[PDB]
Amino acid sequence: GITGTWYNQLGSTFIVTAGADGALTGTYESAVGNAESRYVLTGRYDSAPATDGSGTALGWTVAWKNNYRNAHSATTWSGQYVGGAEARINTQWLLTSGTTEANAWKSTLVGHDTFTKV
Amino acid sequence: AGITGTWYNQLGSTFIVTAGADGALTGTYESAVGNAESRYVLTGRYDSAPATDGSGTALGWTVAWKNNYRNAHSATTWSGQYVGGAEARINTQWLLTSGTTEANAWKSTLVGHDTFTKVKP
Amino acid sequence: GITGTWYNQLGSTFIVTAGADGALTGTYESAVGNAESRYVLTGRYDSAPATDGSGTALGWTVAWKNNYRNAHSATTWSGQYVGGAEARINTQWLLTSGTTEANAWKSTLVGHDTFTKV
Amino acid sequence: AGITGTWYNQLGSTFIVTAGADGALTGTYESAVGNAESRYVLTGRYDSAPATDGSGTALGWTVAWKNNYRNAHSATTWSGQYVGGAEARINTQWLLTSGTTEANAWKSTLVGHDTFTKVKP
Ligand SMILES: O=C(O)CCC[C@@H]1SC[C@@H]2NC(=O)N[C@@H]21
Ligand SMILES: O=C(O)CCC[C@@H]1SC[C@@H]2NC(=O)N[C@@H]21
Ligand SMILES: O=C(O)CCC[C@@H]1SC[C@@H]2NC(=O)N[C@@H]21
Ligand SMILES: O=C(O)CCC[C@@H]1SC[C@@H]2NC(=O)N[C@@H]21
Repeated sequence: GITGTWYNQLGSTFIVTAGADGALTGTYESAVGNAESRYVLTGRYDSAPATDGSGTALGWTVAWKNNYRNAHSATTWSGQYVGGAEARINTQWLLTSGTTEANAWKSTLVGHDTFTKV
Repeated sequence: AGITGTWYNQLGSTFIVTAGADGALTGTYESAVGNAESRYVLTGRYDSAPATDGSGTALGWTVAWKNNYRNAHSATTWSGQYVGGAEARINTQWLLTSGTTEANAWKSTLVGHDTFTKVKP
Repeated sequence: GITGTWYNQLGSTFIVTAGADGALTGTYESAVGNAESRYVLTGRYDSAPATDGSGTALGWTVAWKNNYRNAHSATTWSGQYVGGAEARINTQWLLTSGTTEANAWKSTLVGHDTFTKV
Repeated sequence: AGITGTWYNQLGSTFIVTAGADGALTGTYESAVGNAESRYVLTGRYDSAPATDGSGTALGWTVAWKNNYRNAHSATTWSGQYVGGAEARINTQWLLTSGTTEANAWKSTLVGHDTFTKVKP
């Protein structure tokens, strides 16, 4: 279910492969920010979720550096997968930028992305 | 190189990591607190080409709390930066999400911050 | 514009009064959690926003204690007001619970609420 | 009572506050960093009836960065707890939102954490 191509409210493209062992692998393409084309991503997820109606926790990282640019920063998405007729992945993220110790106080942005397969 | 090694945070948790030349991070994490025991696999990414100034190196990693002994049905992601030198440090802020029913979703995510100190290998 | 009765995706009721000086005052009633009836709230907002198309930053707090219960915790909402045909207040919150120093690591929840007048 | 007084965080910022018996917090804040100068009004709320155990006192306050000298078109909210005793502390986590256009909304909110130390009044 998790495996596939997903899109968030901003129009970004998330392409993941979920291994049976609990690994997440794929590429991420952002529709906004100091970025172009695809970026490697790696993460983990609960490969044995609860039997009740709970979602399956997951999380991945993306360092914003590839062959075209280096924004000198990383983003981590933490959230949960909810299956069904209209599957979705609701997350919250932390975008940290490399900074001098003097600007460390304003180095981390926080947001929330919702991904669907549409 | 700098990032690679054994680190510990203020909680007494252990962070063993290796930085690949492609910007990949792999290793194991051991939490001193929470519903967890033994080692859990971790995977992340970092800026393999930081600015040559006094800036830190942005990085991040995830850890799904499930191994061959326990499953907490949750995942934590650490987002922060590495700061080298004599006293190398990794200052991070994290998000720990628990799997929940639709009704309890609003209280599924905890937020915190850990500071890691590296041990002379 | 900010003044009025708002509702979030959870069904909670937010009733605010925005003073000309930049003060926020009102009551908050949550549809979920260890809470019942109304709770006092106080906050601040930019009473002189930018002339471009920017939203107006705002933020308020609610200690979860009233005549009926005391959940021993506080919530702060930080976000921005966007006027127009369909006004809304998009926010992100931090819910801190009073805890022993040993549980301090898991004392703060983080989320995001969207309020509309519907 | 405990909370009331002058406090400072690791950045060198000043936090003057008074705790009302109704659970209200009022005072002024002075930031050591950012687009700010002089004092800004603050308002918050706290648990005026904490648990008699070793628990902390939950509290929170907002500060819109606008006074008679500057307007940064932003607001910060601090959420945390007070911990009394010999060395009283206020450990918090904050959210600073900037007013932005619809297009830049995604990068409107910064997240951090401040620790406040009280000064013997
Ligand atoms: O400036 C950069 O480094 C690019 C930031 C991209 C960010 S990550 C969180 C948000 N979600 C998304 O799909 N794109 C933006
Ligand atoms: O899932 C659980 O119950 C274990 C949570 C462990 C958490 S992750 C953030 C925090 N840092 C750490 O070293 N340990 C705790
Ligand atoms: O258990 C409690 O203290 C009540 C928590 C209520 C929380 S505040 C963030 C979320 N938004 C809302 O409208 N209700 C919930
Ligand atoms: O709006 C601005 O540019 C000023 C931001 C000041 C921020 S609020 C969180 C942080 N703590 C503090 O004492 N100062 C900074």
